[PDB]
Amino acid sequence: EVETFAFQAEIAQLMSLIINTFYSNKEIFLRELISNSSDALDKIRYESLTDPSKLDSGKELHINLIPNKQDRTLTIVDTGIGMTKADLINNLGTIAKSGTKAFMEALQAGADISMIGQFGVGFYSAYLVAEKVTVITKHNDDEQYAWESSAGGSFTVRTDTGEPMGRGTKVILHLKEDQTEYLEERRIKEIVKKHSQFIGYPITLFVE
Amino acid sequence: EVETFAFQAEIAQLMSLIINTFYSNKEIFLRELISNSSDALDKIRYESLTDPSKLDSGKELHINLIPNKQDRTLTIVDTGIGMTKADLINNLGTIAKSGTKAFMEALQAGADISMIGQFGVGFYSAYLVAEKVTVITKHNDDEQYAWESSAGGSFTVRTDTGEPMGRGTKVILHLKEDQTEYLEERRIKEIVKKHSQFIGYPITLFVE
Ligand SMILES: O=S(=O)(Nc1ccc(O)c(-c2c(O)ccc3ccccc23)c1)c1cccs1
Ligand SMILES: O=S(=O)(Nc1ccc(O)c(-c2c(O)ccc3ccccc23)c1)c1cccs1
Repeated sequence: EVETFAFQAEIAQLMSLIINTFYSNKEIFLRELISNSSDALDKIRYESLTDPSKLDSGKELHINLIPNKQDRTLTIVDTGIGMTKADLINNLGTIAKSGTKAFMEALQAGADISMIGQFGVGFYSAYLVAEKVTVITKHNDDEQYAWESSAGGSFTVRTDTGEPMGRGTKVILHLKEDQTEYLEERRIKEIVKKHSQFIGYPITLFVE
Repeated sequence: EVETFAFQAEIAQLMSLIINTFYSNKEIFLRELISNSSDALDKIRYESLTDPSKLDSGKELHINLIPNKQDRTLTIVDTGIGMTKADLINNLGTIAKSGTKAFMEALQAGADISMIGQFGVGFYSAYLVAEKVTVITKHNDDEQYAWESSAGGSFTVRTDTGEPMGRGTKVILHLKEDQTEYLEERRIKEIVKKHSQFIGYPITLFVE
C-alpha cells in the first residue's frame, strides 16, 4: 500500500544543502512552487487547444494558496496537468539529477540559493520552510497519488484516498515551527506581489 | 506542397508591435531562442529517462550557433525534442494567444519588450532582428517540416527536403540589413556570456 524509495544521491545532497546552508531569503520557495503550478497549467491549456475533452476533469485553470494555522500547513493547489505515478517517482517530472549537478556547480562559483529555479529544481526549495512536504496529484491518464518526504534520503508514494481533485497538484507544506510567518495573510501577499506578479492565472489567497 | 496560414489576430498584433516599436536592446532575441532550445532539450532528456530509444535519433543534446555573413543568416540548432506539424501550426508548441494577451497588458502598464520570455512568447523577438525566420524541425513522431514567415500576417508550412536533421529544431534568421552585428563572433559571445551563462547544454559557436 505504501511504497518507500531512496532519493538519488545527488537529490539527497541537494535536499541536505537546502536544509543545512545558512541562508535568510527563504521566502523564494513560494515563487518556485507557483511557477511550477503555472508551467503545469501552461501544459494542460496547450493540450486542450487541440482536444477539449482534456478539460473534462475540470475547466478552470487557477492557483489556490491555502494557509491553515491549526495544522501548520501552507497548501498550493493548481488545476494544471498533474503527474502520473511514473512522473512522481522520476523526481516529480523533472530532470533533477542533471539540474542538481548544474546548480551545485553554479553555487561553488558565485550563485546563491535564490537561483534554484533556473536549474529546473525549484521544488526542493520547499525544504527551506517545511519539515515535510506532501504532493497530491492527479493526471488525466492515471489515478490520484500522494508523494511524501521529510527528506532524510527517502520518499513515499501511495494511491491517495483523500478528497478527489479532478486534475492537478496540491503541494502541502508542513512548516518548520519557526516559519509560521508564511501562514500570515500579510506576508503571503507581500511575497506574491513581489515575485509572482506576471503569472498568467488567477491566484486566490484563501482566508481563515 | 506549400500550405499558407493566417496568424491568429493577436499573434499578428504581437509581431507588428515587435517590428514597429522603437526599442534598442534587440540583442535579447538570442537569449529567448536559446532558452527555447534548452526547454526542448529538457524535454527529450526527460523522456529518455524512462525510454532510451527516444534518443535513437541522436544521443547528443547541444546547441549550435552558426553565423553565415554571405547568406546573412544566423542559425540556432538544437537537438531537442522538436515539433510535430500540429505543434508548428499551433504557434510553435506555445499558448501564444493567451501569452500575447498577458504580454501586451504588461506593456501598457510599465513592462518593456525584454520581458517577452516571461509570457511564453519569446520566439517572436526574432523579429527584432530578422526580416524572415525559417524554423526547420523534426520530432520522433513526425516527418521533417519547415515553417516560414516574413510576418505580414501569414506563415507557411511545407515538408522539408533539405538536409535531414535526426531530431531537433533549426531556427534560421534572415537578418535585417542593419542587424549584421549578430553575425560577428565578438558580439555573439558577448551576448551568450551575458544572458545564457546558466544554460545546461554545451553551446558551440561556429566560426567561418
Ligand atoms: O514541466 S513540469 O513537469 N510541469 C509540471 C507538470 C505537472 C505538475 O504537477 C507540476 C507541478 C505542479 O503543478 C506543482 C508542484 C510541482 C512540484 C514538483 C514538480 C512538478 C510540480 C509541474 C515541471 C516540473 C518541475 C518544474 S516544471
Ligand atoms: O515547451 S516548448 O514547446 N519546447 C519546445 C519543444 C520543441 C521545440 O522545437 C522548441 C523550440 C525550439 O527547440 C527552438 C525554437 C522554438 C521556437 C518556437 C517554439 C519552440 C521552439 C521548444 C516551448 C515553446 C516555446 C517556448 S518553450
